[PDB]
Amino acid sequence: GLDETMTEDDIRHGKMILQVRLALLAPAEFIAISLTLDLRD
Amino acid sequence: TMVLPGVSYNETLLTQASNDDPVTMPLFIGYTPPPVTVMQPVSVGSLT
Repeated sequence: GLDETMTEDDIRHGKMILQVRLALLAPAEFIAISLTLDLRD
Repeated sequence: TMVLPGVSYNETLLTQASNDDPVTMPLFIGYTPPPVTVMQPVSVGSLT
């Protein structure tokens, strides 16, 4: 945008600027097991 | 520097089970009727 990336100085420097966002996945490498008997009488 | 999945086994438990109440238990504290100790309480199944 106008002053979201750029300014008139970069308009008169002819820059054409954008901000690129991305959120990230992750692989599931390790196995943190916990057990619970849960008496059930 | 590396590492395996680490499957991480564990478990849990149970057992409140404690119940006894040996307050209602009597103790016969006599002499020996004429090879026991002179000192120890001895449980009794029966008179038989």
